[PDB]
Amino acid sequence: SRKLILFIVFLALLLDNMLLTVVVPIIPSYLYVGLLFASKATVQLITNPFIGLLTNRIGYPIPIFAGFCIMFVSTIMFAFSSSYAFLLIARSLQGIGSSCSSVAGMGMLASVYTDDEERGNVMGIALGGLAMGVLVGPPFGSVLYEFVGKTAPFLVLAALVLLDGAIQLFVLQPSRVQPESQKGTPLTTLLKDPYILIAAGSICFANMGIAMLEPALPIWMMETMCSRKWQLGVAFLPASISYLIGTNIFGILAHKMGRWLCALLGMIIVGVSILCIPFAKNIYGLIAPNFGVGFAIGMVDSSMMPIMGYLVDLRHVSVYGSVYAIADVAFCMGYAIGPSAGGAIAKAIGFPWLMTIIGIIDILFAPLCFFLRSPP
Ligand SMILES: C[n+]1ccc(-c2ccccc2)cc1
Repeated sequence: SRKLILFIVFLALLLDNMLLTVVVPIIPSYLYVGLLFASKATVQLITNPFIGLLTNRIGYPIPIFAGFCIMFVSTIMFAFSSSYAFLLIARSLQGIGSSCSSVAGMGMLASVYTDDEERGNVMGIALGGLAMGVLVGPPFGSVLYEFVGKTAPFLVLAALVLLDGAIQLFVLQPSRVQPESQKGTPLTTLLKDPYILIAAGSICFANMGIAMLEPALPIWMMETMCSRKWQLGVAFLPASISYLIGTNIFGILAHKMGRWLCALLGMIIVGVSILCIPFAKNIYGLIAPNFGVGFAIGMVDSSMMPIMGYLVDLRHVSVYGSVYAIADVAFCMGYAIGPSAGGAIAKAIGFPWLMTIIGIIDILFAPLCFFLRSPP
């Protein structure tokens, strides 16, 4: 019964992303900044190779259990810490624990579900845990912040974090270090492969699109359309709901459609949607492009996550910690320098021109995905 491992990875991703999306609106309010926001992604980017090597020395369960212990301490510190230095330390600890959870859980899903289609299906659900977490983070945080108090959301998360830990002690039960069998291809060998580079680049550019869109779209809104406070929250809501739907459907569906074709169509759709965003004049005109952006990024992510495991299964040694380190690096590159570069370029040349540049880059990189098809 490997469904318990799937449940634990689903819950770990869900709770990690709930914490990630809950800490966002509260802290500026609690403190009343870019380095604090980017510290999690930077630390995760730095420690991804080390976790990729460590899971090959001691196994997956011990790094996964430590992810809960660091997550529990990070959650407890988040509840009581009121200093910027301690918030930064907690954020970086969350980065280390999220690196452990992401890399080791994706590796254990890939090593437990070795089927090519079941792997896509179960990473569809697991990434759907991430989508559900990003969906219900802000609402849960806001309601429990208004009703009970500032530290109430952190304590409830801490209770389920402990409960995930009890199942983790019951079945993961990592009493002792057990070494893996075979040595993975060095990271340098992995980084010379052009197709792994193309897959990572597609993930990086598609995700950097949304990473620079999400904090810069309201900046355009308050100056052009003068939207009210709730409209900003509801404007990006179709993106999140469509990301949930796209992840859950396309984890199942992209194998039949074709992962290369699904990625290419997602790249074109996100490029055209980003190109059409500057033409919109009101929220009803933004419902369709945001839905398309989220839908297409769901296609791309749910099609390129299993392809990273497929690439090493085809070309290299089948150890997944180190290649999912690269896959997570692709995300962290977009999510680390995203807001800063987006703001800088928007101030320099303009927001519509920035989005046109993103669309052109996406559209021109889309033909590169043609090489990802299987030779037969
Ligand atoms: C890794 N990853 C995190 C978040 C998203 C996301 C998707 C839609 C809306 C907001 C965030 C996508 C991928």
